[PDB]
Amino acid sequence: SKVKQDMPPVGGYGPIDYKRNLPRRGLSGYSMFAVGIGALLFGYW
Amino acid sequence: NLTLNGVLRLVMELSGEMVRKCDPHIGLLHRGTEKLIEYKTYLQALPYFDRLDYVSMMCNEQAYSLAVEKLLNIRPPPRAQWIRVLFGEITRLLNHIMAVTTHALDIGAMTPFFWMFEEREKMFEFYERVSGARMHAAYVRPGGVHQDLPLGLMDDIYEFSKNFSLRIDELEEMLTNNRIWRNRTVDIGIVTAEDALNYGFSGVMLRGSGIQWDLRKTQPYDVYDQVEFDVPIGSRGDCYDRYLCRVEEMRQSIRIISQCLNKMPPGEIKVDDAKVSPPKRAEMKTSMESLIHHFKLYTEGYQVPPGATYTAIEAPKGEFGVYLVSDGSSRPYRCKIKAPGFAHLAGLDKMSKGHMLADVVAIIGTQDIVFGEVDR
Amino acid sequence: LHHAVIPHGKGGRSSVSGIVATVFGATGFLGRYVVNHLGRMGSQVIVPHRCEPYDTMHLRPMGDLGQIIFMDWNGRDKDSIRRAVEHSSVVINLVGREWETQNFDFEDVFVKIPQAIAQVSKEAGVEKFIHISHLNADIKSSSKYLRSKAVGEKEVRETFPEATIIKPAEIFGREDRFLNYFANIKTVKQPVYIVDVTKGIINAIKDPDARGKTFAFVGPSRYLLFDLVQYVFAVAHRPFTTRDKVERIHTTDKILPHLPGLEDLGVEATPLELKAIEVLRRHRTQPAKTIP
Amino acid sequence: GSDRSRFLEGKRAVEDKNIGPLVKTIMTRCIQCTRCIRFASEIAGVDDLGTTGRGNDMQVGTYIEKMFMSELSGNIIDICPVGALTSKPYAFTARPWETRKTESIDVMDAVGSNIVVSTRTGEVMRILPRMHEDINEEWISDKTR
Amino acid sequence: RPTVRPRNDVAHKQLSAFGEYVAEILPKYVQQVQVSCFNELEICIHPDGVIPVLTFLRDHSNAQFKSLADLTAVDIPTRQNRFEIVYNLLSLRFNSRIRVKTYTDELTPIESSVPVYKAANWYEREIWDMFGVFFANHPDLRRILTDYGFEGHPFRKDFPLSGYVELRYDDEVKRVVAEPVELAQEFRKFDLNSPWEAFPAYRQPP
Amino acid sequence: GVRTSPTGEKVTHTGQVYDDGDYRKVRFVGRQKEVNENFAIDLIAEQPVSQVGSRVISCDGGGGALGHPRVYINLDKETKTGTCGYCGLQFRQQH
Amino acid sequence: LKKTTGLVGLAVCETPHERLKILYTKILDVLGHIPKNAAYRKYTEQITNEKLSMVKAEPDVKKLEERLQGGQIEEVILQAENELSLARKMIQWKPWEPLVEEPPASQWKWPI
Amino acid sequence: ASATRFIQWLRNWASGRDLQAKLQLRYQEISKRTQPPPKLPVGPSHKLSNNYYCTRDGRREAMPPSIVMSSQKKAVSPAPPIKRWELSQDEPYL
Amino acid sequence: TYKYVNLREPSMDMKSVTDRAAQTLLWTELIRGLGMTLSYLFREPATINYPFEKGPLSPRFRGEHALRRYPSGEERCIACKLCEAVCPAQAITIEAEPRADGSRRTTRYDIDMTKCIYCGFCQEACPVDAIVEGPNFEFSTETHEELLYNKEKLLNNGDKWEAEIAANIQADYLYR
Amino acid sequence: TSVKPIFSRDMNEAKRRVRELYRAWYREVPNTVHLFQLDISVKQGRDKVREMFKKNAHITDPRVVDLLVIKGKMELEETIKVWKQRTHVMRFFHETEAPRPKDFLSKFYVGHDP
Amino acid sequence: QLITVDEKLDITTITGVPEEHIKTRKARIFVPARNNMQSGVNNTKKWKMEFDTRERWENPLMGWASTADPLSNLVLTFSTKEDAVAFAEKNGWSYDVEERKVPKPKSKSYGANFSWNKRTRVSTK
Ligand SMILES: CCCCCCCCCCCCCCCCCC(=O)OC[C@H](COP(=O)(O)OCCN)OC(=O)CCCCCCCCCCCCCCCCC
Ligand SMILES: NC(=O)C1=CN([C@@H]2O[C@H](COP(=O)(O)OP(=O)(O)OC[C@H]3O[C@@H](n4cnc5c(N)ncnc54)[C@H](OP(=O)(O)O)[C@@H]3O)[C@@H](O)[C@H]2O)C=CC1
Ligand code: SF4
Ligand code: SF4
Ligand code: SF4
Ligand code: SF4
Ligand SMILES: [K+]
Ligand SMILES: [Zn+2]
Repeated sequence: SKVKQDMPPVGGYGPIDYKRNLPRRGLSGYSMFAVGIGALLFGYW
Repeated sequence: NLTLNGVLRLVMELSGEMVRKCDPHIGLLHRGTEKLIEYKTYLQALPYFDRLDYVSMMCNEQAYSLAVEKLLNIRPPPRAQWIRVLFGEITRLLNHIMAVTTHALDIGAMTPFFWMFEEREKMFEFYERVSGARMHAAYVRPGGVHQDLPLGLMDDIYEFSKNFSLRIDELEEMLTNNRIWRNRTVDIGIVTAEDALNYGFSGVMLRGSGIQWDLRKTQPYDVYDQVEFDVPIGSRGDCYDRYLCRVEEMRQSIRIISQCLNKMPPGEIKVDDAKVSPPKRAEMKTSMESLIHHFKLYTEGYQVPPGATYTAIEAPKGEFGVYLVSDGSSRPYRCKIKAPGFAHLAGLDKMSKGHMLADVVAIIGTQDIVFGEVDR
Repeated sequence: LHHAVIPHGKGGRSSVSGIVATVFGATGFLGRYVVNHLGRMGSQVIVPHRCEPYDTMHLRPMGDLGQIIFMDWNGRDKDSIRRAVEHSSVVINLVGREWETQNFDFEDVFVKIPQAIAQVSKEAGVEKFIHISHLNADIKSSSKYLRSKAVGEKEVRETFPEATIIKPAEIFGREDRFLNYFANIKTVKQPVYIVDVTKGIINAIKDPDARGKTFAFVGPSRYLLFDLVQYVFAVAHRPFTTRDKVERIHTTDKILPHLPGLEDLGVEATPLELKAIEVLRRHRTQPAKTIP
Repeated sequence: GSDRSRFLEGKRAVEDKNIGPLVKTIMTRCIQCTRCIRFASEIAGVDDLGTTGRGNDMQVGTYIEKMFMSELSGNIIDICPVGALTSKPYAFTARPWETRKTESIDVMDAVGSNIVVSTRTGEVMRILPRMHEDINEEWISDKTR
Repeated sequence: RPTVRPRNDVAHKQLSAFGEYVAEILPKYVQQVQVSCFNELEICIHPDGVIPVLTFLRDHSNAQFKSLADLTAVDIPTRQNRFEIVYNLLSLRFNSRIRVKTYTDELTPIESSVPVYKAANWYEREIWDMFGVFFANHPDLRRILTDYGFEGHPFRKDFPLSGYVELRYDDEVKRVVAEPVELAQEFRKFDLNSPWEAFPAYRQPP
Repeated sequence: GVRTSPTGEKVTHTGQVYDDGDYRKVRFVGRQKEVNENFAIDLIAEQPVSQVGSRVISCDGGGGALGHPRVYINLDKETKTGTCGYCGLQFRQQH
Repeated sequence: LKKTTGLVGLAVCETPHERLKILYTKILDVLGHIPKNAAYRKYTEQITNEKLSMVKAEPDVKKLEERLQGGQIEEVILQAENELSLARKMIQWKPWEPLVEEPPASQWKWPI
Repeated sequence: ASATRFIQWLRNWASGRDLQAKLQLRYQEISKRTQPPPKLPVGPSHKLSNNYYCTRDGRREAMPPSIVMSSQKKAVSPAPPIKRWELSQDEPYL
Repeated sequence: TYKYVNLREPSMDMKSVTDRAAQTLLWTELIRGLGMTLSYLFREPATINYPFEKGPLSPRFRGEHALRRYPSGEERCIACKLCEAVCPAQAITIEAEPRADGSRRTTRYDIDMTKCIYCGFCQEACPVDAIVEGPNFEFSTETHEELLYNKEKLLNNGDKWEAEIAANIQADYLYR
Repeated sequence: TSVKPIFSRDMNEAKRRVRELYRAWYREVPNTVHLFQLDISVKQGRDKVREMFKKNAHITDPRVVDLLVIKGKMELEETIKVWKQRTHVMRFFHETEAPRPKDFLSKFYVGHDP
Repeated sequence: QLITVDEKLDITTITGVPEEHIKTRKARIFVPARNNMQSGVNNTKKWKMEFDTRERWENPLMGWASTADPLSNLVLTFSTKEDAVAFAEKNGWSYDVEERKVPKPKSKSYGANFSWNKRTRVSTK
């Protein structure tokens, strides 16, 4: 009968990621300081 | 100067916080492997290599198999070569996970060890499925590999590979930009390019310092010349850059594994030369020649033409090689094992000059020391 | 000799000494040394024990694989004694307590139990029997400990006439209740070293002329109890218990010239001065005057 | 030789001959080299061994039932290149790679035949001749063996 | 031919040519140069040439063997000089390897190569420990692998596989003690060599 | 075919048993002597002789590649049966 | 001028051309003290002169590196220093002299 | 896979990743633990003719070392100088 | 081909300098690390409920040794000693003689399970599938002596486990 | 008969190194007995040192003497720097090895060894 | 510089071998006899050195063969008898040397199987 052994599927496997993926999150430094200082000024008031 | 006193005995001289001298005392795991190998046939000596760098089992097997195949003047069949590169890179993932996360755990960051050791457990399943052992597979042998992959294994390697880069990302989120991690590793254990060469360093200990060298590129073996991948290079030669190189090498290993899965060819898995590789069991039980050769390979073993070879691979920890001397019989005359960690640990004293006691832990971690191979 | 018990090897751990010994009381002070010397030369040792197996663990490394065998036993159960001795060529009795308990008085540990071991050993055909008595054993002693030792010493000699009876003085050593006893706080004492007593016991097993004899194991020097206790405090670097125990410590060590001693078994007695620091070093946080 | 077979047929099978209590015969293993026949006729001076039949069915033996009992008979075990003739006392007890060889002398007579004493794990397993051209050239007597 | 390792004649010639190159430049020390059929270049030198030959191979512009891959020894008792000292070097510039071999006996020191390669430090300690070869002018020659106080050099062919002493804990002295080795099962020596010659190409003239 | 000795110790299929004076049987006191009760010598004897119609038969022990190396057994003698050297099955040429 | 050599410990050279001319000239000066018919002198002069010619005949550093095939120009300078250091040692060792001693007869025979 | 929608959103937002696409735990996508039997191929020496061992015997083609000089012109290097590596175009810099 | 892991020049524009200042003072990257461990808190753990649940294994698994029989009950082992010869640890000790019925059988078959490296070479070398490494891995003992297997113990293991062993051999023999 | 020396060029120079080593060992014994808390006397420690030197008294090869001193210095370094533990120091005294018989009859009784 | 040393080469004091296993042993230097079960002569080319056989006893637990001889398995190989003798000398082992046994040349002749008047005529083939 026909040879049968472990092989990849016809057409191969789907693509595999490997590259580093660390997405960008958060606000700029300006906004972060603005929120912090705004919180301080509300607290003082 | 206050003097303090696998497993390691470090004798250190400290002036306050600074290490003034570091004298490693090893041999606590010396088991006379090289002498034992002289009383074994070439096949009988193979399992010893699983137990050297016992985190990179099939890479040690590959190094020994390549050395014997060189003296035998034979070559393994192409499918065996692709399997060997496939499991060589899976083994590099096993080592780099162990190296990075235990390096992290030793300095307080204990959580990545747990996430990544669930991945190690799934790779242990790939070893167990091809060889029946989770670690000391004795799978890669002179002539090729012991058995063909079971049906459905490659599909499961694809499934594991498809998700792994996300696990690396989670590891990087915990360490790469962490100011505490950087404080423990940046500018720690700086080694110059010329010092690294003269001290006999290899692998990431070289590339962390900018030296552009990787045996898989410069002196390729098996089918490494047929796969594409990049060599990560450091710029500062410190612990942080060697950490980044190891993380990037894991990513490139997944890149290579992807090509191995797609380019796996059909055919036999061990050299079709029954004077070297044993015949199939069905042949052994029907053919007179096959039974004779099975009988002789499993008692006397194959004779290896007299000669000597130094053979090296790019193991996960660095250049791993054997100087294998054949006297013409079926037992090796001498087997010297070149462990990359031997030279690396010999340079701990040089690397730790001007550093503090807690940095010595980081420097030992960045060298990636397993005392199975250091002591042999 | 049955083929299984012909000696072989060079007298090491993997050798075959040809001795098959049942050691009653092996989990005590003297027992741990006796079992060690038996297992050193590759003897088969049967260890009947009354205590938890956890408390016999220190004996396991003393012999090669299979050489130390453990059994349950009860001092009052003769069937459990028969199980332990019916394959042995020598039986050693080290059973004893320095105090009495609600369940076992001195007449039990030193008369009833030794007599039962001796009787069952006689019935089972055991060739050799070694029984530990005491130098100061005496039916008129003020100590109920020493009176029982005399009664039992006589019953063993009657029950198993060929028994080798050994009468040690106070034994000192790392786990003793002698030097340690003073360190934890009229009379002349002649204490003997634990290793000397052990070697005497081992050489009695081998010596055929030791059968049917009674030995007194004593140290090389005699000391006044006051001078000894003074020396203990000096060695322990320290500024210088039941009623029955106090009587024993104040009983002068008998001088029995007619009995053979350690020199009749090829054993040189170890002076206290050589070994005292070994025992007393852990107690730290001028040799004693000897009677001529 | 080559490392594989291309023989696709069925194999010959031959019945066994009883030639005494010393030499076991499994004659399907015989390769028809005729060493035993020549040794028996030339060295032992006994013409009881020969070939019967012809072609592929040619068989080595005595034709009739007969014991090959000679003071030198045990030597046909050594010269037979295959396991067709084997030592009956030695059967199944050891493999060659595991025995230790002690070169020694025979004392069963006054010829002083040179021998090898095969031992394993402290036990004597068999006796083999040791070549000494001026004594026993490479033979021993059945008593020595 | 699928099962036979292919030859590489280009590398064989290059290494042969460099072998002559080295031997022309250092005739004072080079005794033999050979290239194996799998293309490894071996320089055999007089032991006096260790420092000059290694320094030349490290520093010369057509050599630049900057990396000491390994340094080991082989014990061959039949030789007058039983110990063969083997240096395996790597040249990154020329992507090439070379092996340098010399010899010594029990009583003849070899010059330490720590001045050429700092990597040699521990390798020479290992050769001292396992083979008993003394290296002169070593910054710190002492055992590295064996237990403290260990007697003998285990990797010598005449050192027994299981050694002479074995350890155990002894309760009487309350410490680990060393005693002459006895084995419950002796190691079973196997005689595996076939009495028929395997490789005619290596037959030694009689 | 397990039997006990006069001491009551079971004899193994290899004929092993400690004799009366052997101290080594103390190892079994309070425990047991491991003995396999399925004696192969008796189990093979229970198999019937196979009647075949040729001078030579082959045996591979059954199961093809899961048995033993295939051997050919000569059945020329009517005095006894042909026995497989590997598995012990017996064969007889019919009439 | 490049920002870094890429190799830890190997600093950039501001004037590589003049540094190499000084070193190659120094090497040729030292090689003059070696006997004319020593292979080390003949070969080392040959390669040194080949590199010196390329240095004088190419003013652009990266074009020069492509011709020297020695990696970064700072690596070529270091290699020149290594050769100069070796040449001085060769004068003391005098390896051009005959073989000091023959080996024993079977010293290099393998297998035994 | 059994996490509620809210918990999936929570741990996705906390990690910054779509964790549900690449779960660490394996479910039905793995290979069945029972597979059809294989039928493995045979090597190139499985021939009935033109297959004499002396034509495919690697061990017997090994030779003793070639002796280029024994104790019985342009300069050369052991090999041509190694070529400069090229920067990756997949991702030159992390 | 190579890539640089850490060769980047931080931007010095004021917007970027302030971004790094906010990270230094507000600990933003430390907060990001907290999110990752938080996301794991709400992930399903990978733990299995041993001994009620078991880690998956393959038919090739190398566990406790056993000696097998033919379907008739005859031992498969013929005392060929190939297993003993190949054993890398010399863990196998065999003695043999003709059985009462003349069969070639062992009288001793010991495996020192504390010498064995569980490599499976013995079952590769066996020509009759007599010695196998079975699927059992839960046979830890309280004494060293209990791990010194003799033939009776190994035959009992074969009778105990044959049902599973045969099915595992059935699933993998076409790869051998 | 020309050979490469180790350190000494003749037995007179070799003997000077021996005496320096003996002096170093002799002076170190009191410290060793104290630091390692040995149960031997200083006299016993020095008697052992003298015994070890004496068994090598017959050597006439300066190279062999050189190696004996080299090994003696390494042994002293391990002791002085406390690389050895108490077990290593006490291995010179064979405290658990029962004396082997020496006369012919005693060796005849116990076994076959000469 | 080279010094002059005239004493016999002796390394017994620096090899670490215990005294009992130098002075009481007896090394045998010989060429192994051909295994008479086979015609191959390749195992008769080199000289060997083995030591005197010493006691093996049955282990009480398993019946395994125990030993206390550390040299029981030690077998060295030498190219010549002189090399083997030299190695034994410097190690202090007393030894016996057995001269190599060579099979002497035979006079073989197929035609003698059919002699007209001599006894070499064979009665069968
Ligand atoms: C109108 C004008 C009003 C005037 C007032 C205006 C004031 C507002 C502006 C001030 C804002 C300052 C913020 C103060 C917080 C402390 C900042 C700080 O100290 O950070 C620096 C410190 C070290 O940073 P480093 O990277 O090592 O470099 C600096 C040295 N070269 O970094 C660190 O401390 C790292 C800490 C390491 C420990 C990490 C573990 C904690 C991580 C999670 C913490 C979550 C926060 C907890 C919240 C409190 C809960 C109650
Ligand atoms: N040590 C000395 O100074 C001297 C001692 N002797 C005698 O030497 C022998 C041993 O001395 P030593 O070893 O110091 O005594 P220990 O008390 O140290 O050990 C006594 C042993 O007897 C066993 N034992 C006690 N009572 C019983 C019981 N009722 N049933 C069963 N077993 C029991 C104990 O077992 P468990 O652990 O289960 O309690 C223990 O193993 C004793 O007979 C003692 O009288 C004689 C002269 C001097
Ligand atoms: S010697 Fe053996 S193989 Fe040759 S003919 Fe006689 S029985 Fe057959
Ligand atoms: S060992 Fe030799 S004689 Fe016996 S079956 Fe195999 S090839 Fe035939
Ligand atoms: S598994 Fe390996 S080590 Fe264990 S008995 Fe089998 S061959 Fe020997
Ligand atoms: S188990 Fe198999 S390999 Fe081992 S002796 Fe028995 S038949 Fe031979
Ligand atoms: K034969
Ligand atoms: Zn069959």
